[PDB]
This record gives sequence, structure tokens and C-alpha cells, in this order.
Amino acid sequence: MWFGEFGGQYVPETLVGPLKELEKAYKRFKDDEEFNRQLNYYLKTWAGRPTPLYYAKRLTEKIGGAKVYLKREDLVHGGAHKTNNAIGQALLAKLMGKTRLIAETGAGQHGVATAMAGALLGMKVDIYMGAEDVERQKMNVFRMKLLGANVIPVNSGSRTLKDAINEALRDWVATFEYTHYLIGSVVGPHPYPTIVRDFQSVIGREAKAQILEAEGQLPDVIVACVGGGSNAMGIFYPFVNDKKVKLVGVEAGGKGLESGKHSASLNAGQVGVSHGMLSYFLQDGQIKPSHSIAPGLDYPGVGPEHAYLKKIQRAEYVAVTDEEALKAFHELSRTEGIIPALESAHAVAYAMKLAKEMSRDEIIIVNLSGRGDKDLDIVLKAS
Amino acid sequence: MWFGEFGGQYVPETLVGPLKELEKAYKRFKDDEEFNRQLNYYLKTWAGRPTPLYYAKRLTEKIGGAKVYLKREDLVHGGAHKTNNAIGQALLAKLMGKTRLIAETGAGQHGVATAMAGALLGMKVDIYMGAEDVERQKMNVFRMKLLGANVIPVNSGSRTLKDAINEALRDWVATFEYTHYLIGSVVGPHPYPTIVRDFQSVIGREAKAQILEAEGQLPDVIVACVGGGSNAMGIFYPFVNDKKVKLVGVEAGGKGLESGKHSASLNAGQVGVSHGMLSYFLQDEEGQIKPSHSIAPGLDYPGVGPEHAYLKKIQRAEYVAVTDEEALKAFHELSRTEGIIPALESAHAVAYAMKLAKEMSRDEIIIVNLSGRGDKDLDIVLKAS
Ligand SMILES: Cc1ncc(COP(=O)(O)O)c(CN[C@@H](CO)C(=O)O)c1O
Ligand SMILES: C=C(/N=C/c1c(COP(=O)(O)O)cnc(C)c1O)C(=O)O
Ligand code: NA
Ligand code: NA
Ligand code: NA
Repeated sequence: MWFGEFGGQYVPETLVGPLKELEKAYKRFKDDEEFNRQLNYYLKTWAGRPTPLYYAKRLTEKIGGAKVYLKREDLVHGGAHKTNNAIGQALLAKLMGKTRLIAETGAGQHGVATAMAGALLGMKVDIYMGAEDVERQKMNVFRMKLLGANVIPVNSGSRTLKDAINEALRDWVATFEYTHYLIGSVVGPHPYPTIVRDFQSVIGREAKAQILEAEGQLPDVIVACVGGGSNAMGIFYPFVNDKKVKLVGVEAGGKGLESGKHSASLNAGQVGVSHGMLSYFLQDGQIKPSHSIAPGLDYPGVGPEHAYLKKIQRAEYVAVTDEEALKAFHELSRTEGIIPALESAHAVAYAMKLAKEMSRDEIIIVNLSGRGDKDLDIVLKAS
Repeated sequence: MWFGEFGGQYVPETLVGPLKELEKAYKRFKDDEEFNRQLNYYLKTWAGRPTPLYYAKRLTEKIGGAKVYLKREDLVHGGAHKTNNAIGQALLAKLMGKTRLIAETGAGQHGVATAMAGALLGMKVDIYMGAEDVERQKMNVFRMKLLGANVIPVNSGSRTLKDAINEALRDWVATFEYTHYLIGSVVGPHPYPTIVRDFQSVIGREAKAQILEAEGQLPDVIVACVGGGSNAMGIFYPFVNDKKVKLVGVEAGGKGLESGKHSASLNAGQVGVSHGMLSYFLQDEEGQIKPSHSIAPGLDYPGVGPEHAYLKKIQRAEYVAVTDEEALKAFHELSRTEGIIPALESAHAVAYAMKLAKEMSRDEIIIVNLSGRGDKDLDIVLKAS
């Protein structure tokens, strides 16, 4: 329910029954063998898990510091980590008797992931997406339509992700009987922060096995970009009790932390309640609209488990600017032949700065959360 | 050098020195423990091998016939089978002491795959691409640019794949000392048809071990699309000596085989000599090469690899065609029914597998080689609908 004080379930009474049913359905099927057989089966044969753990030898040597490894979620079917959570929840939804999946999306990766999982399982799919994000990630919109999903543009309010979430919750109150709300990050009311983190933990578990195989020891640091926090929690979670392993979350610094145009909730937000949770939100009392060049990081909030990890000081949280993200995007494309997602490039940008201060014997794993194909128009205009 | 009558090394004498040195180099490194360690290391940790073999249960059950498995080369880093050959040749090129890679591309996937392998191994990359194809696949050109490769638009002749190959050969004549011409299909003079098939054969060795895990037996049919023929040979070749496994190559039927606007060389092409090889081509009355058409820009090569010409003659493989319309219906069908957006090339193989599955028993197995993902083809499918 809570992580320290953070998290909770601050929702209208209409949503208590649904969320309790989800929580019981989950608690039941969480370790049902037939459920975990089907999940592993689709993750392996349809999604392509396990993803590899790539030693970036040229990047490492150019920096001349720590050994930089990349956990390659860019290679997951769909092109990002989001698919891991989309399969899990859609399978749960199907076993709960639901015939419809709804979801919010910003970058379009979760919307596509939900459409793909929906198409796979023969469920109807309606995706709520802000109009600024529709035009900014147009490829993902046509993919959702081709996958059989319906994309619903939200022009209201700020006309972006925050407002996409508001529309989806409004839908789910009206349709929860047959509709499952497939939330795409470690956000929202309980049980969602826990469910999304659990379905993303596979990343960290693989990466742990893979780095012991490659290097014969645990990594010194793990770096992952933080929007709502799902790819970061996924890779973080199985190393939480390895005290020697530092954990670093990288938020969108946008035009700069002192500019008022970023998405660093943990770094510069205030504690507050929104979308059913207590966590950090950017705010003026009223919640601020955020900015990032990476549309997947463009969310005022952040997941409560990160808010908790920051407070107990288990994880460190930093930021990286738009300019620094774009530079990591080109650096990685040219030096390693991997075109990263702009969200992921934040992680890469900080890992390259951090690698320089660390020694040749030391080890950093970067969660490469997605591929950059969706961002080609953005990087092209930015040029 | 030969596959029956087909293949050979039909080139000018200036290309004989370069080809002999490549042929020598390959023979040396083909079985070298260190070369195969490095190739597999990059194929695993960087390219993401092995790819899975996916049972399309929903499509299977819709058709109500044979079991349809998809070999998921769409999940390979880059989004196509082309990366397998690109890494193999780029690494071979590096061990030969080359510093620069050139390649043709039509669809852009081979160019991207070459640009990727070149970035990985710290080599210069110039990609030859027909000006018609540059405008047609603008995003793949930007991907190549972002990867540090130069894209040289070809304005000579038809401004297509055939011409990009001709531009690439002219460059390689001059530059062979330090440049490797990285050909992206099982075409061209020896040793290219052999090398490319060898570097794509990992597809079939995986698919065989995977289908024996999944079903305890070999498949009844293997279906793959055929442009030049590399994704098809990759998946076919490990099954050649398993006599019970039928092999089907699916060519671009285009607007129709009788429309004069297609790319089925084996089906409606004539025997001929071009680009260093004796094989099937689409020809004019004079005997020169004819321009090809397909909605899938990857099946735009007017010829086809000589081992496919050979396999056809001895009747080991059957070759068929699928029209533009049938490939489009398969593109939408797989996306909606399985949540996999296939490349338009691959969609030809899916389209025929749907028709073949229907007229077969439930207990029979069809492996389709899903050669790429469809992210590159979204502009094309939008205009088509
Ligand atoms: C995804 C995909 N599937 C299939 C093919 C057909 O080539 P093959 O017959 O060599 O496999 C191509 C061709 N691609 C070549 C020729 O246009 C290129 O330059 O990229 C492809 O991109
Ligand atoms: C907001 C979205 N994208 C998020 C995203 C993120 C940020 O979400 P998490 O912090 O939950 O991983 C990171 N990396 C990639 C590739 C992403 O697409 C979305 O797909 O709706
Ligand atoms: Na945020
Ligand atoms: Na894999
Ligand atoms: Na052809």
C-alpha cells in the first residue's frame, strides 16, 4: 500500500471495489504456475526475452573510466521495456474476465505495447494520448492504429500525458466491469505501483545473472532514466538488498533545473497527492505542466517507491538536460551502432559523466530502456 | 563457385584480384576459433541472438489448418535478418585489415545494418542508394546518417538498387585495397552468394533446434520471401539434407505476374548474366536488365541468387509469388491477430503461409521466416490504405 509515507490509494469510492478486486486477483495469480508459465512463454517467444547485456567497449575506452554495460531493452518486441508490463497486466486482465484494455501514453511506447498485448490476446484497446504527444511521436500513433487499437486524442487541459491519465481514469470509472486500465508506469493508486514494478523486475534479475556471468561480480553502479519510474524500478529492484550496488535515477532536466521547463519531480517537486498517490509532483499548490525533449519523461509526477528510495537514501536521483541527452543519443549511435530512445539517452548521458570519475576495474550497468526509431523526427528538428 | 550451371564469377579482370583475396581470407577465417568467438559474441550480446520461434496460435486457429510458427528476425538489432550478414562481413573485413565498408541498399535495412556494424567496429561507411529509394525510405537514410555513415544518392541509370550496385562495384574496383564491398544478399560473383548464405545460416540452425524443442520434430514446410534470397537461404540451408522438409521461396508478384510490374525473377524471369553471376533476371528484348516493381521496397532487385536458381532446378525448393494486395492484407492481418508488425517483404511470406496453412492438416507445421519488422514501411502502408 505504502512505501514509507508515499503511495497509498487516494481515490473516489467508485474505484475502491475495482482496485480491491485487482489487488485480490493479483495476489492470487501473482504466483499461479499456469499464469507464470504463460507469462514466461510470451516474454520468451513473443517479446524475445531475455534481452542481452552489452559491453560498450568503444564507449568505455573513449571515456577511459569505468566499464559501461547496456541492458538492452531496446531489443524487446515493441522497442522498449513497456512490453514487459503490458503483457503481464493484459494476461491478468484476461484471467479477470475483462474484454477491453485502456491505457494512457505519452511517448507512444506504452500505447503501442498495450495495443500489441491487446492484439495478441484478442482484447479491444482504446489508447488515450495528448495531442502534443500525438504529433511528436506520429510513428507510434500509426502503429497503434495498425495494431488494431483506437487512439483517442486529448486536447483538454495541458493536452499532454497528465491529461491523458485524467481521461483514462474517467473512462475506467464508467467501464471497469469489462475494461482493465493498463497503467504504464509505477504510478497511480495501489496496487499499480507494485504490479508494474513486479512485471518489470525481470530486467534486473536477468541483468544480475548476466553481469555475474560476464564480469564475475555485481556492478558498482546501476543507471536508469526516471519518468514515472518503471524501467528504473525494474532494473533497481533485484539489487536493492545488495548494499554495495549504488542505484542512480536520472530525471529530465529539460532546458535546465532553474529554467522552469523540466520533469525532475524528485529533484525539484513538492510532496502532494495526485492520480491516487502521495508522491513528488512539480507544482506552482496546483500541479505544473512538465517539459522534456524525451516525450516519455514528460510527466509532472513520479512513482512512490522512488520517492521512498530517495528518502531512505538507497537510490540517488540526478538530472540531465535536453542538450546532454541529444549528445548521448549521437555518441551512442556513432560509437556503438545503437540508436537509443531519447529517454534512455538521459541514462546514457549521466553514465558517461559518471564513468569518467570511476576506475577501469569498476562496473556500470545502464538500462537502455528503448530504441530511438520513434525519436528520429525530434532529433532531426533539434539538428 | 557454382550451384549447378548458376553462379560463377562473371566479372572484368580488375575484379578478379579483389575476389580471390576475399575468397582466400574467408576460407582462412570461416572455421577460425577466434573469428567465430567474436562473431557469436557480437551476435549474442549486441544483435540479440538467438531470436525466438513464435507459435502464432491465434492466426493458426483462425485459419483452422496447419500450425504457423514465425522465426522472429524482426527482433534482431536493426529490425531485420540483414544484421547477421553485416556483422559477419564487417568483422571479416576488419580482420583483412580493411578500414572502410561500402554497401548497396534499396529498402535501407542493409544500409542501416552496414552502418551499424561499421559503427560497432570503428570503420568508415559509405552507402550507395538509388535516388528513387532515398526519397522513398527517408527515415532509413537518417538512421544511416545518425550511425555515422554517408549516404551517396545514385543518379546514374534507373536510380534504383541495380544502379546502386553498379556504383558500388565501380568504387570497389578503385578502393579494394582498404575497402570491403559488403553485399547484402546471396548475389553477385563468388564468393558472395556462399558467404552471405553462411552468415545467414544461423537462422535455420536456431529454428531447427527451436522447432525440435517446441514440437519434437522437423517442420513440414518452411516459407520465406525471396528478393535476392539471403533470409530464405539462411533458414533453408540447414534443412537442405532433411528431405521431408519442403522449402518455399515467395517472390514479389507486384501488380501481377502478367502486369509487367513485379520482381519474381525465378517465376517470370529469364536466364542471364549480370552483377557477376549467371542466374534468373527480368530482361528486356535486347537482353539487358529490366526495372522491377514491388510495394515492398526490399524485393526490388531484378535478379535472384544463384543457389536459389540451383535449388529450383533440382526441385529442392518451390517458388511462388504473392501480389502487392496479398502482402498488404498479410501486413494488417499479422499486426491485428498477433501484435507483430512485419516488414512488407516478410508479409509476402506470411501471405502465402496463410493460404498454404488452410489447405493443410492441423498436425502439420509451417515455419515462416519473419525477416524484418514493419516500422520502416508505415508511410507505405498508410498511402496504400
Ligand atoms: C526486411 C527485409 N526482408 C527481406 C528482404 C529481401 O532480401 P533477401 O532476399 O536477401 O532476404 C530485404 C531486402 N533489403 C535490401 C534490398 O532492398 C536492402 O537494401 O535493405 C529486407 O530489407
Ligand atoms: C510515457 C511513455 N514512455 C515512457 C518511457 C520511459 C519513462 O517511463 P518509466 O520511467 O516508467 O520507465 C523510459 N523509457 C522509454 C523508452 C519510455 O518510452 C509512454 O510510452 O507512454
Ligand atoms: Na517526472
Ligand atoms: Na534475445
Ligand atoms: Na527478384
